[PDB]
Amino acid sequence: RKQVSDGVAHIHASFNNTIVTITDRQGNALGWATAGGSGFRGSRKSTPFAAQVAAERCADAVKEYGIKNLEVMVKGPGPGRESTIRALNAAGFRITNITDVTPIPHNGCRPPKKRRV
Amino acid sequence: EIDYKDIATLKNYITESGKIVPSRITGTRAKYQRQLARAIKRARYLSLLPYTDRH
Amino acid sequence: RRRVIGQRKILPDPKFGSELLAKFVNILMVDGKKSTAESIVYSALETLAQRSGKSELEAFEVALENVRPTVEVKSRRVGGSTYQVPVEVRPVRRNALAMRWIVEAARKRGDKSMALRLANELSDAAENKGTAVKKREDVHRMAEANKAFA
Amino acid sequence: IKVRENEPFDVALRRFKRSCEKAGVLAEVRRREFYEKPTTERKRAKASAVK
RNA sequence: AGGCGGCCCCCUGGACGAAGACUGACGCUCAGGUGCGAAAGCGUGGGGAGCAAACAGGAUUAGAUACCCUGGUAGUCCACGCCGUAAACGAUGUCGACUUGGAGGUUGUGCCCUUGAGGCGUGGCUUCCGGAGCUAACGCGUUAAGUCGACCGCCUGGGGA
Repeated sequence: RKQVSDGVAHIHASFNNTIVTITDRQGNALGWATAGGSGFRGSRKSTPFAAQVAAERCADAVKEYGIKNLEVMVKGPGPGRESTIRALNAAGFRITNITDVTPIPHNGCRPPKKRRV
Repeated sequence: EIDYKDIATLKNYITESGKIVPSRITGTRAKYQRQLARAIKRARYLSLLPYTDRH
Repeated sequence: RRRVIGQRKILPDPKFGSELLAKFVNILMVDGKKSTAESIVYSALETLAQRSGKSELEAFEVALENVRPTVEVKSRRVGGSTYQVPVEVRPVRRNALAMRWIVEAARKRGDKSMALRLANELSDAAENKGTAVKKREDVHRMAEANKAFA
Repeated sequence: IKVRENEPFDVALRRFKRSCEKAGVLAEVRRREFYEKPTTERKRAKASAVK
């Protein structure tokens, strides 16, 4: 459509996959990518590593909107919730602020099944 | 002063995550901490606080 | 469970004091005979000087550097089924593998005179085609996929 | 959860992990424990001066 | 007892206190009786977002009418009744009095500049350790499995039941 030079980057992390979607203030997506859709399967799809590729695949789909400065919003408990922030900061962007919608730690879920020392 | 229904008093007993603080900084002499921790939850229903910071 | 054993420096060459050449004869040694390597040593560099050999300051040390191993792996485990991981090799290993890669690439098909089969490979060691390069890229296409969960 | 702090870079150092509470170095847990030790060692015994 | 939980205003049994007053053994337990439900189920109609026996499919395996994954009915909820069973567990039947200790709470009431992060008394509760006592040994320990008494039920090797 027409460039806007401002928006929000939403990182939504599940125990199997990670979604990276950039939105405008009118309440819609500009660009989306996922850790699975970045060519990852099984125990690789559920990594913080596959989420770092999703930032550069979202950067390839938001190209039309003229955005260089954006703020971050983190969602979900999954393993991709931290690793991809600094990778998006390396994809041709500047991060103005960081926020999250994390509950306080009482829900538990997914013991690590890996090392750990 | 001396009551929980004033936000400039109330904000001294809670965090930037909506949580209640330890007794060591409430001035309750460790004897009214139980009642103050309930008065802070009562402030949510008096339109002074949101029910959780994440919403 | 810790090997790491001793310390072994080996001897240099008797004619110029070379450390690389005195090691390269230990790759061409077969049946415990070093004489067969001394028929290939200097003669490959002098046969390169019949086709393309320009400058000899390092002899063949830069052909062994244009030959570039990168796709070495190890196996990681916590029980039965294992997980492959790539490894960043030391220059002493990178050199030891490059010395086999080129003499095994020169042995790939049967022909006359190993000094001449190696000179044909050293004339290629300025552009590196087919042998010692086409298998590398076909396994390097997993080199980051085998880092994902460490 | 905090950690909203705007560093564009991953740091090559430990700053908040494995050294303060819930193990290691402080508040150690499991990895073999001893139960006669608290009913054996009560007062020093050494440190004045070994040298 | 089972268990009880967002807040706000109600309806309401019990318990605890201080000064007085009025009773004058009114104290304990109880054969057979007479009564409480966590969850799931039923009797009758409503209500139906999660979720979920069954149902309906997929995967796995040589097989899988199971695990696991994807959909999903009864049910969960409300009224008027039924079911009366549980780790109902603190594996500790029920009434009182008697008893060297340590450490931490909950709530009345008396006297004090509370000139004390309250203090010293006096009442009712309540938690983690620990010594005398108990005991096959584990476990109990002033809220005892201790100590001295009152009362009601059951057991006598297990399989078979």
